[PDB]
Amino acid sequence: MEGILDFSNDLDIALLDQVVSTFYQGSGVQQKQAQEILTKFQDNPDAWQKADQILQFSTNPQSKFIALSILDKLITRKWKLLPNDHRIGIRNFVVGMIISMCQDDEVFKTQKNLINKSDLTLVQILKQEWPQNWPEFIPELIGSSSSSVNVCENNMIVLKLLSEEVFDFSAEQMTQAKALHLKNSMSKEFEQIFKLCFQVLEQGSSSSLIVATLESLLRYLHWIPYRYIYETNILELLSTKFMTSPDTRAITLKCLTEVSNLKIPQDNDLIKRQTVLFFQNTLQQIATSVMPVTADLKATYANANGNDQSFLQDLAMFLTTYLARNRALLESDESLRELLLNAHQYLIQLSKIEERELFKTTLDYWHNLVADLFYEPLKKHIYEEICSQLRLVIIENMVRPEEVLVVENDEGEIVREFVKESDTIQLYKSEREVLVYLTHLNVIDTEEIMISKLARQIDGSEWSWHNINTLSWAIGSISGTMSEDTEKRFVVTVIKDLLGLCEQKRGKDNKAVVASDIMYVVGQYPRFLKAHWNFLRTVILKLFEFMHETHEGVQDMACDTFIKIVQKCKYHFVIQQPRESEPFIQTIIRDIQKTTADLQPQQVHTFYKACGIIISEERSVAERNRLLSDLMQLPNMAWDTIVEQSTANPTLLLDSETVKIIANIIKTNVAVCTSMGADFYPQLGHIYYNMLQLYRAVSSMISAQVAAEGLIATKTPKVRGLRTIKKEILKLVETYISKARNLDDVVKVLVEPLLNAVLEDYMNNVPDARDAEVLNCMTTVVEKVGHMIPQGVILILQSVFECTLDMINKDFTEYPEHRVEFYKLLKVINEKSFAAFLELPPAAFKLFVDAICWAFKHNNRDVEVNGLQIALDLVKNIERMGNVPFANEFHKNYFFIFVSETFFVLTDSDHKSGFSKQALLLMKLISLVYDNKISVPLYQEAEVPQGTSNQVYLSQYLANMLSNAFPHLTSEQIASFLSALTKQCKDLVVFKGTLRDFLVQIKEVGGDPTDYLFA
Amino acid sequence: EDEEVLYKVRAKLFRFDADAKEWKERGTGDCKFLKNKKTNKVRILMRRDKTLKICANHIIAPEYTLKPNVGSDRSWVYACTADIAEGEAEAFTFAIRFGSKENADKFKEEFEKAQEINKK
Amino acid sequence: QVQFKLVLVGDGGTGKTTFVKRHLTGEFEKKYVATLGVEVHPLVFHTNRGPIKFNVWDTAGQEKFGGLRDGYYIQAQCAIIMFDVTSRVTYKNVPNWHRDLVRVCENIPIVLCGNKVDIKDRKVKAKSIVFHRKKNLQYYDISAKSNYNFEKPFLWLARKLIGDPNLEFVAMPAAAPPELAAQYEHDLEVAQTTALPDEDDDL
Ligand SMILES: Nc1nc2c(ncn2[C@@H]2O[C@H](COP(=O)(O)OP(=O)(O)OP(=O)(O)O)[C@@H](O)[C@H]2O)c(=O)[nH]1
Ligand SMILES: */C(S)=N/CC/C=C/[S@@](=O)c1cc(C(F)(F)F)cc(C(F)(F)F)c1
Ligand SMILES: [Cl-]
Ligand SMILES: [Mg+2]
Repeated sequence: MEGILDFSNDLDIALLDQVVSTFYQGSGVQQKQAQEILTKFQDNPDAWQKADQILQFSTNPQSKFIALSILDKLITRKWKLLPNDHRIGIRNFVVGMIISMCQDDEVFKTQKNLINKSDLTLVQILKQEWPQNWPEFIPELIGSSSSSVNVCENNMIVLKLLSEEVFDFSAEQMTQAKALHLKNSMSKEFEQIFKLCFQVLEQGSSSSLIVATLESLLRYLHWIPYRYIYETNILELLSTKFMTSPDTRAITLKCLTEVSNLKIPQDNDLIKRQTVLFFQNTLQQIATSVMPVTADLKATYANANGNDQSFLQDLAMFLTTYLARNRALLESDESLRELLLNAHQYLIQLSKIEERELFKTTLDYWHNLVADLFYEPLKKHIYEEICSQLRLVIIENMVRPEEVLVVENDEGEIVREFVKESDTIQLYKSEREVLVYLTHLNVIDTEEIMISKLARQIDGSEWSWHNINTLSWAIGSISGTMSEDTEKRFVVTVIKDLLGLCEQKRGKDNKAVVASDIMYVVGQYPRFLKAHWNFLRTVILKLFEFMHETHEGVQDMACDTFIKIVQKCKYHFVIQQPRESEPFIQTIIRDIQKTTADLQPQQVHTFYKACGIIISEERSVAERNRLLSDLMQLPNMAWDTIVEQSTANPTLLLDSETVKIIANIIKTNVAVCTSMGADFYPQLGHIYYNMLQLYRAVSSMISAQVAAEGLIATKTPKVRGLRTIKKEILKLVETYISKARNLDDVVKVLVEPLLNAVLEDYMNNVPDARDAEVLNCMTTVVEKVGHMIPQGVILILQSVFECTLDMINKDFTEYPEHRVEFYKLLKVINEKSFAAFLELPPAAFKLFVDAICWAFKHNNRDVEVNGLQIALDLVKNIERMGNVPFANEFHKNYFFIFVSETFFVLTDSDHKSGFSKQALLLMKLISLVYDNKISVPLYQEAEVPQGTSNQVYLSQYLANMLSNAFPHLTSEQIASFLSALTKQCKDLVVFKGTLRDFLVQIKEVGGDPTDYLFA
Repeated sequence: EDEEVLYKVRAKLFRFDADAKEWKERGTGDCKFLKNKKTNKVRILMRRDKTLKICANHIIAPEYTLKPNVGSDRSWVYACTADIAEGEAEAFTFAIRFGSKENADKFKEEFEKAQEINKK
Repeated sequence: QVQFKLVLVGDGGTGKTTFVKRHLTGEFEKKYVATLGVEVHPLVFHTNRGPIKFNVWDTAGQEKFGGLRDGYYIQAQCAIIMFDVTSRVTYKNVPNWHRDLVRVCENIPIVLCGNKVDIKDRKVKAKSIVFHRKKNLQYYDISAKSNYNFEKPFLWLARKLIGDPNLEFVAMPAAAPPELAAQYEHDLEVAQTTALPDEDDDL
């Protein structure tokens, strides 16, 4: 099998044809070795010399396909490099073998893959040679089309692929100058291409030639002038004749869709009429040749015969595309009314299909419509009946909202969701928007539908979990659209009815469904709840009952419902209501232990967070602080008992139950702090010093355990628990500082005990014991108070900078959090307190510049962006220093390091996603020398002549760099590129373009240096 | 329908790759203890969720011992000499993680009940 | 059991190999070892209509490791195009992969998959993903890590290839199971003292 690699001997074709057969038609270990042999055969630079041998003599179509792949690579990369007799010779056996295969009816039928590849491989030659070295291609292609039907059909495939390669996929793969050259060449000779295309459409009716001709037509519609479509009969042919045969229908519907999407010269009544007419015809053919408007398109798509699903997909795409753009043409004229409503009745029927991605396509249209009907005068009455059906369609297909935490499992029981359904969140939002708009357009109709559905749920004649769920989610979704008085009675009826179902329906399962729907509804209607206190009180007490429920979904949803209600209704908890001896927040806090007794720790923390939201509504500082104190009674008593014990020891923390008690105390403090923000200061102050003492104590035990048991200790439960305590203490401080209003007390009271506790600890621990959350905590400290503590920023750098950089500079994989949080911290320092980097000794500042270019080289999106942003901001920072010693020594040491490293990531293919920021950075660097913002010389005193400008040396450096980095470029290619690149350094869109031209030319040999004179 | 379900619990199963020196997930789903009414012999049967492919199918042998993993308080590690999930009877070092310590402890308890039933 | 050639294409690091391995063995590979050319892997599902086998041609997304490129798509009866929802450039290149795919495979069922939805910082939003509509591709948000919709691309392809949209995955009945030593307790030791990955996961 490996004898085909050796080209010192002649290539054995019969051997090649078996290693290919082994690869495609074989399996196992024989297949794997055969693929390696084929990839090495392909990747050999002299393999193209064997391609004509293969195309003539080979018996296997896949061998021939791979022969053309080798040519494809030769033509796109090393074409220019070849002798002209090889280029003209390669053209001959490709053109000669395409026509060979089209004369043989059996080869034309059975080997379509090989023919399509030969056609694509020809188009690659045309890109290189046409029309400058092949002016007669298009007139000779038209001349050949008259002789044979196979040749005519295949020419439509060549013209299709040529249109793709020039107009659809040229932006990335060609220079701007060559894409424009090819577009103009086709644009110049399209007159006679269309003449052929159109006469073929009139003379075939339905066949493979007609399909191929319509396939190429689809591509032409992406770019050709509007006159070709509208000043020819072709719209009649598409909208009538080609709709009737199913062979042409799919591709015609796609053509018409592309046509439909165009914007019309609205001054012209003739094009308007022609735009009405092709729609009128298309709809007529669908009604007569496919299915009527009444047809059950849901059952059809679900049965999935032939191309029925693709067809209905394409119809939806055609109807929505046309009607979004052109429905106003059908809306005034009374004779066009039936056409408008039929087209919308097809969408109503398409919208009933069970297929989410199709439903989204239709829903996007309905949104476009109902949005327009909301704002456009005199439109909604036209679609009253369409809208009335759409309310019913949407109510019946509401997806489970995020808040509803119960589902039916595959067994058939009502169970807590295992995970969040991330993909249905956008779908729900989309449904709510449309359903909200429809409710606004006729509030009476929507109420009647929902109430009559809800009546049939009660009597049992339409009861199920799907029906009651979708109803309730829709009822919830439309909160906001009714009046206060209408909502009042509407909500009362819905609740009172859902409570009726509660009573009648028995079992663990039924009760959980109805409760989850009651919860969803109640939480969606805060305005009702605010105006009706007795009810609000009852709700909240019922939610507290559900916190003791043995069903976990119900329990977990009651907590989320509670928090959700209080975010909106908090004010009604802080005041003293009529008929109440006190604010309800007092009552809640009082029974907090009893209420949250059956909850898991994270749910208890939500409950405390909710109490926090309420408490922050109290504006009297004396009373807010008192409420804060009462709320934190349980965790403070737990905390005070822990410090008395930790004073005696501190080895009692080893007990993992103590670790858990501690962690949950901090987590509760974090949770109340997230809702209270700046108002949390009094509770933080109560525990702060004992907490940072516990941080040290906990940090001792971590280090002690690492020494005692090894690095494996960091994976154990007890250490991970101890590490949690540290992470949560840092989270609490990060959270407080991030929301604090009084920044003076942050700097004076909090910052200096914090830094002492965490920095030296971070620095002196082994890599695997260092919490990345230290870095994150410091990012926030510098962000909010960095300007206020410049000496404290220096202390942060000294502790975390070099030891963290050493963790992350071996490879790109290890310590991923530290990596990410490290560059965030450096970013905010460079913005807010740049002075800290000036105090770094020279060798450490070198490590800082090395750290930034290391960030560039990351594939990791988070690191890469921050890397490029620091580089940008560092240059601005050094620029604004002006002409001083540190700026001069910066530019002499690090300017060309940034230029060359920015150039490496542009040009190496593996950092494509940072192209915009790389281009901007490089522009800013080049700008400096063309504005003379670098005052000193960038060169050694005797490297170039005396007093040579930095502009001259910069071009000379880059010429040399690129010449060595890309030795296949010519001196002229480089010289041209840089000339262009430099004088476009105040024009980013063109600068970027000139870079992309460079990126194209480096993938090939012999690129045209005039290409860079494009703007 | 041949087997009584003695104990069912949601779990994640791992197998130890000795050569790579790391754990690899084998499946996530319901780990059932199935009591054969003909032979009175309990096995672990575990299927992956959605695909329903068998990730564990072996007897709860008397010889086996559940040992802790150094990194987890809600897992057990044990040596299994004959699992027939992926066809032919292979030997494995499984670990199995659960949603909580409580579940892991009840698993251990029930695994040993099963061992006493298989011992008779 | 008839067998269908599936080609799997998409940008580098989008999670194609991770996805396939997950279905083959159940594992989650955390390392990114770039595929060289292609790895063919047989992969069987059991349905109510019998076993369906895919020959999964797991192609290389990086250009330099591309190999035969479009030559891998010949005689493929279905395909999955993959991208990463945490990077735009992988969604931006979906049309290029599709374009190369449909030139060879003119009429086959194709799935578009948005991998890595389990990551919090999502870059390619749900509303952005619309390329599949005109090209008649099925779309699923997936995560090889969390197993979110991991079965869907195969369930859908199986329905189209067999030609029955009520086809479901089913559980095959399991046979009753049966009723070196110096390295097995060495494995059992190093296994107990090697920590199980992702101990913060819910399972
Ligand atoms: N968070 C997350 N990471 C994933 C997921 N799927 C894969 N990955 C990770 O992303 C990387 C993807 O690696 P591969 O699956 O080898 O990528 P590929 O698509 O095969 O890339 P090529 O081999 O170059 O074509 C691995 O490091 C995986 O751990 C996912 O669903 N979620
Ligand atoms: C029937 S569904 N029984 C089990 C659950 C009971 C629900 S009713 O008691 C209920 C639930 C709620 C909710 F969800 F907490 F908001 C409120 C109310 C009430 F009517 F507001 F009290 C009743
Ligand atoms: Cl030159
Ligand atoms: Mg791969």
